[PDB]
Amino acid sequence: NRIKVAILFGGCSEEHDVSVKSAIEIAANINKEKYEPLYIGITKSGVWKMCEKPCAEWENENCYSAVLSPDKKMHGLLVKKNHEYEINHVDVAFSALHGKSGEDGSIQGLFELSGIPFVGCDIQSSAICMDKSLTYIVAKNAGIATPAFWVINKDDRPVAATFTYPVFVKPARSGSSFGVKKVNSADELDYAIESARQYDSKILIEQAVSGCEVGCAVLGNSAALVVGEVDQIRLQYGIFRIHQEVEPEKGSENAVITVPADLSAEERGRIQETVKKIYKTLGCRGLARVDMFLQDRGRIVLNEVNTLPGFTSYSRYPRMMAAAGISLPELIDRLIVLAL
Amino acid sequence: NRIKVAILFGGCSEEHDVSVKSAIEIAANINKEKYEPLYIGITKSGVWKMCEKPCAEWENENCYSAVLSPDKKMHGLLVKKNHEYEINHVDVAFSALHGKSGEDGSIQGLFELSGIPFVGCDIQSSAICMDKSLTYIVAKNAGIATPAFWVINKDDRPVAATFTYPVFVKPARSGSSFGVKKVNSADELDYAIESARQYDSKILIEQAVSGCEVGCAVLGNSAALVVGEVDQIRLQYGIFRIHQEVEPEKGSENAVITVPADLSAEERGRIQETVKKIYKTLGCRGLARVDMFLQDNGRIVLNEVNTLPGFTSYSRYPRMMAAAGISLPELIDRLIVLALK
Amino acid sequence: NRIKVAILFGGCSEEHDVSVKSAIEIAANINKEKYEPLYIGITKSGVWKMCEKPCAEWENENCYSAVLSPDKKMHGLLVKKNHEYEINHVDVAFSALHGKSGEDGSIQGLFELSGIPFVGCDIQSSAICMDKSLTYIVAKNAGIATPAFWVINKDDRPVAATFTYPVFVKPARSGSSFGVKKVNSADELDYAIESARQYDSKILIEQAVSGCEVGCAVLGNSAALVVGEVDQIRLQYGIFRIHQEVEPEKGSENAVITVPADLSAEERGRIQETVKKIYKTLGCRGLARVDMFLQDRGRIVLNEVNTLPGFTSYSRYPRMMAAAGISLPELIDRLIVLAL
Amino acid sequence: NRIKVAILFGGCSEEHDVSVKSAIEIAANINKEKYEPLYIGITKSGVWKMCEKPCAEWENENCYSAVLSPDKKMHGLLVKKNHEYEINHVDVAFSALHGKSGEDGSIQGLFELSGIPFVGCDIQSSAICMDKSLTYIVAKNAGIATPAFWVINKDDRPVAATFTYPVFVKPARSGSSFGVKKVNSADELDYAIESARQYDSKILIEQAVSGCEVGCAVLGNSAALVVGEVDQIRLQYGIFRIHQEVEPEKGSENAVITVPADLSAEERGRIQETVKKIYKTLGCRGLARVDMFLQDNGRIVLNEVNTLPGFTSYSRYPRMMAAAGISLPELIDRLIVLALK
Ligand SMILES: Nc1ncnc2c1ncn2[C@@H]1O[C@H](COP(=O)(O)OP(=O)(O)O)[C@@H](O)[C@H]1O
Ligand SMILES: Nc1ncnc2c1ncn2[C@@H]1O[C@H](COP(=O)(O)OP(=O)(O)O)[C@@H](O)[C@H]1O
Ligand SMILES: Nc1ncnc2c1ncn2[C@@H]1O[C@H](COP(=O)(O)OP(=O)(O)O)[C@@H](O)[C@H]1O
Ligand SMILES: Nc1ncnc2c1ncn2[C@@H]1O[C@H](COP(=O)(O)OP(=O)(O)O)[C@@H](O)[C@H]1O
Ligand SMILES: [Mg+2]
Ligand SMILES: [Mg+2]
Ligand SMILES: [Mg+2]
Ligand SMILES: [Mg+2]
Ligand SMILES: [Mg+2]
Ligand SMILES: [Mg+2]
Ligand SMILES: [Mg+2]
Ligand SMILES: [Mg+2]
Repeated sequence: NRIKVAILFGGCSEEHDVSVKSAIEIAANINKEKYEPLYIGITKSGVWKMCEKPCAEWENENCYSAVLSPDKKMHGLLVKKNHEYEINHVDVAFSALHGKSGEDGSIQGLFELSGIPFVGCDIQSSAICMDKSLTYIVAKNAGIATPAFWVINKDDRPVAATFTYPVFVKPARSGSSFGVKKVNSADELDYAIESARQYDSKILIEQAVSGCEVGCAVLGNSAALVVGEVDQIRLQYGIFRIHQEVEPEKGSENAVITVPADLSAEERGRIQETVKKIYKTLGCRGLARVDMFLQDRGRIVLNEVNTLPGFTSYSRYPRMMAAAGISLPELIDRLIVLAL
Repeated sequence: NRIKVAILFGGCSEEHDVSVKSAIEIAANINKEKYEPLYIGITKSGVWKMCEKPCAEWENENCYSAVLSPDKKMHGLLVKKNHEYEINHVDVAFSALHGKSGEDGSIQGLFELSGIPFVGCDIQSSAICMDKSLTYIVAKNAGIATPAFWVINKDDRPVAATFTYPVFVKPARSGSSFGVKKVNSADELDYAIESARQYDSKILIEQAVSGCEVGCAVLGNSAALVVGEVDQIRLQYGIFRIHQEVEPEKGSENAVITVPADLSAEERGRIQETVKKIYKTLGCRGLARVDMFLQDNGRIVLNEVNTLPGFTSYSRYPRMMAAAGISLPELIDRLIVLALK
Repeated sequence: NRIKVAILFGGCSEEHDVSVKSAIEIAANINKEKYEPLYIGITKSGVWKMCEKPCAEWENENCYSAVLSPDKKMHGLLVKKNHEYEINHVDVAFSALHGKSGEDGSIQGLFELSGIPFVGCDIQSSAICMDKSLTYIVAKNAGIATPAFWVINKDDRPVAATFTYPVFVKPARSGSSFGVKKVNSADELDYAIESARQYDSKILIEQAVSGCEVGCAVLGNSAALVVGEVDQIRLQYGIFRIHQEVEPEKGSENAVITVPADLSAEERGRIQETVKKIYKTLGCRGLARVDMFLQDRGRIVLNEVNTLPGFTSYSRYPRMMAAAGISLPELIDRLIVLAL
Repeated sequence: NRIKVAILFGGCSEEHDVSVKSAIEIAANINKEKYEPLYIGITKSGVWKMCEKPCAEWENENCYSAVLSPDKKMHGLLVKKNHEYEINHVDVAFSALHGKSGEDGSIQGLFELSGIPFVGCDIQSSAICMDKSLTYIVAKNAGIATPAFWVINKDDRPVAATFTYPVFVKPARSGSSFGVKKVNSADELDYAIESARQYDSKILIEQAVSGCEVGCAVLGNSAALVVGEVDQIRLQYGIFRIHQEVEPEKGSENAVITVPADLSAEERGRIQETVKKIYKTLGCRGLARVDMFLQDNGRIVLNEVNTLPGFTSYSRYPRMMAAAGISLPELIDRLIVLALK
């Protein structure tokens, strides 16, 4: 008897497509002798459908109305396959949504109502990692260095001449680099601010952090954390934004990612231990990808924490995992077992 | 039409009983000329049902298997009638659940997915106001004083002699004083940790904060805030735990509450302004009740923020609004309108 | 029946005198209705004596040979009051030694053999906090920023022209500022190195950390940490070295200490939480004073951790404690109760 | 005179029995022309006694209530004879205790206080080599590869499925394989955590490291190091746990050890050089046995460092020295002389 895994993807969110790709690789690797996956696509306009498999043409006549119910006795989906909505049991739920709806505690809220065990972070930790400002606040309180930043509310009007350049401008709650800009001088502050506001009514302005990006993929609950190899992004210019590029699977035009990171084993361990505390400080479980800056002084600053990280074929986390000897199938399985 | 309002109540939560009470009031005051209320009760064990009305024994052979769906096109409910689930449209959602599932962003999570407009706080402010230690961290970052506290997680075994008594022990994520206790001596610490551990695997030890409790009912969305009259609780011993008492509608045994509070007009306005700053700093909307301590030194310390406050007939929030001239029919309407904004 | 508290002081150590003063204030505050203190002075040459009370003239005809025994069934002292060594029971041991012999795990080793419960840090955490290098190594591994430093072994010969000034030079294992120097330029590197070597055959050279000194007094075991108010040392020049000054009780000539620190409540909380992790990373218990640097950027660097901190009347820790509402007597009592 | 040497053995430690064995050998090889040995046994329960000699049943109505005192003028022992404690001078101390109290800097702490010269490592290197996780942290900082591991403290409850098997479970601070176990499947994890938890409130989960165990006996103080022949252990299953086996003097059931190891002269020298770097990086002196893993890739990984290695008749350390031409009478003498340096 296969464990019935609802795998949610798509979503009403600008990262919709990254999500569809995350889902296409999960589908292609989960072990189907042990798991019976139910694919729940969420369209961009927020419509829920059960389909056959995730793909770029996932929306099709064969799909049908299927939601996750909040009701604990149903513990499952309400599906319309014939002329009638029927209840189908789910053993466990693995959402692959990214960003809005998916990592911001929203889907976690339904999982919680349903009583259906699920993969990864709970509500409050998804809400804390999603709002970058909220994440710096909890991170500072635990004693984790972070960028200096200013929250720009909807009605605010920062005066540009007051900052020191460069700066980064960005939505408080997006991902995949939607709305992010390196800002080099004052007359571009506004344009950047308005762009970040296409994605959230509240945006942040960060001091630039120097150095390079070092990431750490983490797996587990509180008592025992498994980390993959540390990765490193070096940028020839601009910012990291692989999913915004044309043909991302072909390699980035401005960024080079090395794994393991080209750093001693002492430096890499250090980055991992830092990632573990960030993770514990935020109250994460299951998985998250902890992204950091490694300054030339060698000190580690938090960048952000991505709780439901990309699983695309050119994604950071599965890659960090495979390099530590955990391939995707085994990854998927341990995540599901940790949910159970 | 009238605006269809789904009113959720009960819950898989220890504040279940306070919630049914909260819902009873709301059902008795909402204006049915303007609104068509749809009552969904959730059992203590997570089962959703549409009933005619909130009451002490609301589950009846009348009550509907009925869930609010996360689907945007459905924009409403899946209701079982004739053994088949069908779609019923809803205009706005007003959750009267309290605590677990209700103030911790769980319900808000489903409301967000559904696209139905809903009353009250979003998910992150609900999560931050629900975990008391999260609220202190965020209020502190914004300049609000808070009690000193210690997070005690599930497997911790703190030595009692470490603390300076008295101390308050409590769950991180509960309400209505479930699991709360003033502990005056180390030898009582263990008892209180275990009792709190019934409502959360995580629990707080707090510095006793001196003074009296002054609360403030807040209404509005970002900026335009209305406040009620400040209320004020004096205790003869123990802690405020009115919902836990014998027949609370008849009054408290150890607590007296005054509204407006017996403080100068300038002190009251100052508390209302502190209340306001806490509200914005936490990113609340719709409503909340901001509870504080006024110390002798005149310093205002955050106690906690109750994002979906009780609406029972002896509750603090409706009573503060009412003292400011907004009685329940109206508050309800302001809340729904705010959800519709 | 009073709890019999052996209070050890003095020691074969350059901080001997600070220790005697620490002891004179403990004696003047411990509650004698609850505790029956046994004063064990250790001379500078390492001779053990039981005396009447700690004082600058503690060594006197009335004292007599008294050691702590390693034997668990004795669980006490072997005292020679008459013509014979007799065994006297001890319920608990509070050592007030500082530095060598006392905070370096040495006295903790005897406590451990004896089975007599004792105040504060165990062996490995005293050994780790004592050797500043050892402390930076464990601290880096946990992800705690520290100064950049070089271990100068006995046989090494650093070449001065290679450093960037200023630097601090210091014994790997002393305290009270014995052997410490701010070094401003290269031709003073040696003189400083030789001076630090009067106190340890291994010395360290640290990059200067900018900003000011913020300290945090911590009390407790792992599960629950009580911290006093944060303190701040600002220096008009030179280094902090109050116990090296003439007439220290009269106030320092170069340093001003504020408590609570003149910083927001957010900044102070942050320093406290950082101190808690440093403490947990090092595996401390009972008490320690965690000293940090607060950089103008606002980031917190470790300076050192002092496990058996000064209790003199002008000492940092009791002061941080009293300011948080815990006066010395209550302090002493909770430390002893935590040992028990 | 002969040099008076206090020889401590037994201990309040689970390696108590291995220690008495270690002491038996030493008493049988020390040169009594040069040295006058003074045997202090410590019971399993912490009681100190002077006896005629180390043996399986060394406690006798002959054995002395006798402690090594921390006092510098006494420079030796307080010995009970005629019901009165008296001072006996000692020249040098050689502890043959193993593990708890013996390799964790406890005994070294008393030796430091006493000013008696003593054999072996100081307090901090003993503490760092005793807590395996401490050793990995310090070796790693110095560039030595180490196993990946997880610290599991007393109240932790790790989910087993998290790990990749096989995994090694063990106490942080023990020896002789007490509490160690190769766990090949998650369902065996719990058993192994609990069994390790008998010897330490803190325990380690380690990545299985592949290859064979290659060890190295080190002799000397800072710099001038002598090393024995590299030894090498091949296992047919399970783990090396010779002291735990039936009648180990007769050999192991699952383990074969070869010395010199069956590796090129260049690989052996390289391991000895790695051994040397580990020794200095940890600040050891006197002696230690540095145990490593040689992987197929030829990489050397630290297993652990045994600061006071066993001296039984089937022990690794004496045997490595002996293969290099230094037999026990001599090693003992080199150790004492080093303590006298
Ligand atoms: N403050 C910063 N300092 C340096 N680079 C930054 C900063 N903020 C953003 N970036 C760059 O922009 C990229 C993405 O922004 P990020 O904060 O990670 O948002 P998202 O969740 O959309 O990835 C980072 O990977 C990094 O290259
Ligand atoms: N730290 C504190 N100092 C003083 N009184 C406290 C403190 N914490 C709780 N109390 C008392 O206990 C009551 C209930 O605790 P509270 O923190 O408001 O949690 P909840 O009301 O959500 O259950 C308060 O109303 C007050 O009377
Ligand atoms: N690296 C450093 N950067 C700035 N000041 C330093 C540094 N190291 C030492 N100091 C100064 O010297 C004082 C004492 O040195 P410290 O490392 O604290 O040794 P001790 O244990 O003797 O106090 C500090 O209080 C500080 O003023
Ligand atoms: N991580 C590891 N990888 C491979 N084998 C191990 C590992 N840890 C322990 N072992 C095996 O278990 C034995 C005992 O564990 P060890 O770490 O040497 O502790 P101790 O010997 O102090 O009791 C080793 O000799 C080796 O056979
Ligand atoms: Mg992101
Ligand atoms: Mg990013
Ligand atoms: Mg509450
Ligand atoms: Mg309350
Ligand atoms: Mg010091
Ligand atoms: Mg200092
Ligand atoms: Mg060992
Ligand atoms: Mg071993």
